[PDB]
Amino acid sequence: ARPPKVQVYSRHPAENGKPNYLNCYVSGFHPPQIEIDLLKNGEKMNAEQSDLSFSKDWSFYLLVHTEFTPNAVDQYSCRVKHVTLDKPKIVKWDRDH
Amino acid sequence: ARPPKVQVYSRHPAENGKPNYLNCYVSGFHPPQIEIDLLKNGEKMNAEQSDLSFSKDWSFYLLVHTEFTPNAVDQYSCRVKHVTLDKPKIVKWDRDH
Amino acid sequence: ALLSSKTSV
Amino acid sequence: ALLSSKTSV
Amino acid sequence: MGPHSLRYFYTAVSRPDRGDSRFFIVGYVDDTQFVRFDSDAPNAKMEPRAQWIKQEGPEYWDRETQISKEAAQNYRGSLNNLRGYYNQSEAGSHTFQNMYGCYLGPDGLLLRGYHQFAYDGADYIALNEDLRSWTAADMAAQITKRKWKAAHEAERDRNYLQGTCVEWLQKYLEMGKDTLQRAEPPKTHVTRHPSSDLGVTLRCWALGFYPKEISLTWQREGQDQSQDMELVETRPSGDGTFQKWAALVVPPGEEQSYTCHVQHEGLQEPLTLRWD
Amino acid sequence: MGPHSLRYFYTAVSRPDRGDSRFFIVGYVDDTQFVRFDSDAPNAKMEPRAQWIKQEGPEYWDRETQISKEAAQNYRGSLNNLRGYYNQSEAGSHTFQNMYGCYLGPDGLLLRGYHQFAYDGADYIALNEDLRSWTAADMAAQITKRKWKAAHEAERDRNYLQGTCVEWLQKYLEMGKDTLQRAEPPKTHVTRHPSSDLGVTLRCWALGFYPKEISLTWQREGQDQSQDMELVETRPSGDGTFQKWAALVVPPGEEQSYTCHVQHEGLQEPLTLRWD
Repeated sequence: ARPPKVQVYSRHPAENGKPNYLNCYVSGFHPPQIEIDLLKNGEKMNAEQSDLSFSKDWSFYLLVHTEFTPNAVDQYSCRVKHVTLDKPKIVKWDRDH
Repeated sequence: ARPPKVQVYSRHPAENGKPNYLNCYVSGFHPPQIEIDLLKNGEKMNAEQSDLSFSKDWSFYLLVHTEFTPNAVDQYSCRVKHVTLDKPKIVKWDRDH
Repeated sequence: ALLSSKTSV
Repeated sequence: ALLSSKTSV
Repeated sequence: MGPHSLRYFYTAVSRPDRGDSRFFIVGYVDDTQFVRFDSDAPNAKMEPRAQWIKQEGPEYWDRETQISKEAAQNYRGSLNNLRGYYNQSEAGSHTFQNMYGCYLGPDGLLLRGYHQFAYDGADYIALNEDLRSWTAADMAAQITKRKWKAAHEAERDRNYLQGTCVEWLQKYLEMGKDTLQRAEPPKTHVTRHPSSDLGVTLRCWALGFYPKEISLTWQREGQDQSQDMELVETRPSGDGTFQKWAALVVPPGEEQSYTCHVQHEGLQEPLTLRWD
Repeated sequence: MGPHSLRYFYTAVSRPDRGDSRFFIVGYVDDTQFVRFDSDAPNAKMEPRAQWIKQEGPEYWDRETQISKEAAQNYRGSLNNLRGYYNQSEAGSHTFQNMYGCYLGPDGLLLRGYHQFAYDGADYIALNEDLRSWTAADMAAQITKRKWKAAHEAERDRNYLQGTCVEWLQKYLEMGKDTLQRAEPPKTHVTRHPSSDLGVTLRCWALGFYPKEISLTWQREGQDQSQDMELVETRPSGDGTFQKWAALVVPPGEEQSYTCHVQHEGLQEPLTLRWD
């Protein structure tokens, strides 16, 4: 049983008021069942999720993504829950990472 | 005026009594005039030298090479002389480098 | 083009 | 194929 | 200039509480996904996932969909058997995975062929490289190894790998040459963030690059210190391309003395970058 | 899959004590040399330096040799002028270099074109990227910049770069596709040398690889420390291929916990190696 890694980042360099895409890449987990949500101020965003697939070490990976618009104040995050994690795991978007 | 770097190594992994090739790669120098000799126990070997050429930073490079046979005792080196160096520069072959 | 397997483990 | 230059600096 | 690969990834999942299983297929040419299948979908079909495959006709689509649907079932059977071999619990969910495909030499022949399986994330059985024996990870696989040994299906498998898969790989490459056969060099830049009044972070950015592999090193005056740099795992862009960065803390005012070096198939020449 | 380049390197050297100059040309497709010229050679000709170019006829060879011989002379003139511009000493040897060529997108067009010059190892003048202005590094180059500005030879140059050089690059690629268009993956292994009773050196070796670019990192348990590894500069093999290593000292008995990672165009997939 493997917990999942999570990186949260925008497809392009993040420029206030320009349209972008926000990704949440969740990888290295087992088993395959999992819930990933994107949030804009704690609020579940309507997002796309890629076809379940996996790496050479059998660990699964997934990309959850949606169009967004960063601005000065909007706060975004990715929330993940998996049987390996007692509690939900949250990572914060920040435009420098 | 730039002094030259020198690496001395065999084309293949060095196995006693098998035939190999011994290279001496001399790079990063200016100006272009230079004397490179391969030695087998201080004794100048008959070797080939590649067509003078140079890198993006205008520094020249050259490969001086010859067929050889390492064994337990044979000792080989590359000797280089250039206007930048008061004295001749010698690097020793060793089969682990 | 998919491989076709007729046999289970 | 070589470039041909007819002019010196 | 480089080897190419055709590669599929099967995932089978049992839902005993449900009493049923779910089956996935995804196909890749190199790093590019082109097909998927999901058994929960109401009228389940094998479905395009890149523009270029869509230039294939229904007869392609019927064939693959046919076979994907047989696969769902043999795989569902496998899960049941696996429980039997393992004397597995009635109510516990289990996972079965198969990945296979082709590497292609510029010599027009199969460099390497792989077929491998895992059960609950642990290796179960694999076709060997000569494509004529299996390695069994345990006793339950020995069974399979005897069972497949008799069926002679490594015959079936080497033939597909050395023929059919190699054959379709090449056809896919022609169909999607404008994308599959072009490296896309990364757009790069360097940012600056003050991790400390006296501790400035430089992050070297590489975005938009296909295919996936890349090299990002940081140097000062021809000196390399990746013992120090923070590197992220290569992550996809969302649009078929990838993204990576590598970052380090430098003493304030010493920024100019750091050079980030970037190597990639798409690049004309490796590019070193300084802050500015 | 990758950009390709055609590239020449001119070196002119004056021998005032001799009272004459020597002229060299070498040509490269990507990392592969294919031609050379030397003016000291008695009946000097442009000469094959790879097997595949030899499948070109005498008319090729006459043309290039003709032009190489004109070049010797214009270049000899340049050295004299350079002395005049610089009011250079009568008895002192001087060096003049030109490098130019073509990068080729998989889009069949010139990605980038470069023509550049240096005098005594220092930049003198260069064609810019739009291939329609020069950058002059000093006052003596301004002169040249005015002189070439009038002759309009950036016209001459953009045309060759965007036409002729791109054109021959492609022809060279077909002629030598069995070599120029195949990546050769490195043969790799790990050695062990006791740099200290309690300080063991591991050296990760990569040999036989074309083309030149490569990535060698060392990791322990997904941890990278190039701040520590000794890396050699990529060096040629002698036979058209290259060689590199990267080495580190590890605590004795901890060998298995180190993994050398290797990335290269020729590789099926990146390969990580442990001692054994």
